[PDB]
Amino acid sequence: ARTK
Amino acid sequence: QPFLKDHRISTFKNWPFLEGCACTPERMAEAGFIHCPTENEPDLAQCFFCFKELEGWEPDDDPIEEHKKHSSGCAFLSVKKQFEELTLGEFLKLDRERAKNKIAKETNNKKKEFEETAKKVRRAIEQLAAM
Ligand SMILES: [Zn+2]
Repeated sequence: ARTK
Repeated sequence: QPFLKDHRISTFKNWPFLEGCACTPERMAEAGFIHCPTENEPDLAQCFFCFKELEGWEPDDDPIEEHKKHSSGCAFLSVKKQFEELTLGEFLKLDRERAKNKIAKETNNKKKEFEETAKKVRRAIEQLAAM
């Protein structure tokens, strides 16, 4: 996952 | 309320990664996560405590591993007790940290929106500078  | 794993786990009634993956609604909810699907990022999940928002999950993403990795300074991460085993005092200090965390995310959003606007302003003023 990554930062929005 | 959000401190309850079960309030959290109930937000994933339309979460994609199910049994077979690592970021299952259970491992996610147990890591402080809550499902916040937008029309364009439907797998967006947010920590109920530090409010960091992570999207583009992957079947073998470990909700806890990703959590430490992006928001290392999150207090919820360091809670080692079960919820019911927290002293009322601990719960108060936790809840106060949380309010502080919400004030922080909001400040970030305010500053971020502001810089987005300022850059657009500075740039248009450069044009004049030239003439
Ligand atoms: Zn967090």
